[PDB]
Amino acid sequence: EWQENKSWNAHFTEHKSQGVVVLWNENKQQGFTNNLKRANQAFLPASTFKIPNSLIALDLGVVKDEHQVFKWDGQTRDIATWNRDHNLITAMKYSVVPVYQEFARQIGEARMSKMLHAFDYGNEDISGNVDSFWLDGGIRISATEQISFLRKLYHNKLHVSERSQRIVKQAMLTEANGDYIIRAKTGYSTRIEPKIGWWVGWVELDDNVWFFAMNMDMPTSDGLGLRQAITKEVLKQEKIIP
Ligand SMILES: CC(=O)NCCc1cccc(-c2cccc(C(=O)O)c2)c1
Repeated sequence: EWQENKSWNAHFTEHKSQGVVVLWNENKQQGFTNNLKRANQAFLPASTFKIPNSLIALDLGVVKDEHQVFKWDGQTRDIATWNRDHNLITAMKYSVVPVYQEFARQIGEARMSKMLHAFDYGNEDISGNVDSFWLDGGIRISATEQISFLRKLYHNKLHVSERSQRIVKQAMLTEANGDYIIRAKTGYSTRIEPKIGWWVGWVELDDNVWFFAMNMDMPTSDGLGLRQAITKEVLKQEKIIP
């Protein structure tokens, strides 16, 4: 069962923005969104792909564990935090594309393709360059499809080891306090129109979990903070977080 709540559009309108928020209540098995159509429109996953990419790299042994150091290749890039060593935790925290490009190269087209199909991940199409297809290739995923994937991850139901899923869920840790835990991943798609920002993950409460997946128009990097800000305003409105 799905319910459309156009009142959430105000949270996008307030910022001269457009986008979709999709919530899934795990206890009630009920979904909520401001825009049923855009909830089912498929976009490039951009850095939200680091979730499946991490899972595959861990399960194949490309990544030993969350402590393995991936040394900076010495090439100065424009994102300062990319010009340093990383492990899986920090590489996910700072969306370090070059680290995950090497993961994908070592995974390879064939194993990457099989795994995304095993994950039922988006359109499961890796057409393009193996080290950038999630940024400018043929792979696409919708907000509702992000949730279906994330629900499997949360329940350790993806076709990789429990350990791989636990590790990636650790790497997804974004925020935690006495009221909730957020495990999520941001995304920023600029290479193919329309330019969008992603934020997908879930909110762990004492006796329920709310999965979420949002994307929004992102003409400039100046609005990237709106991904979390808008999502949280929706969560506050639905009394999911204080
Ligand atoms: C230098 C600097 O901080 N520029 C402003 C911030 C910026 C510029 C260009 C690309 C990204 C980026 C790249 C991959 C993933 C993500 C994400 O938010 O998931 C974001 C961020």
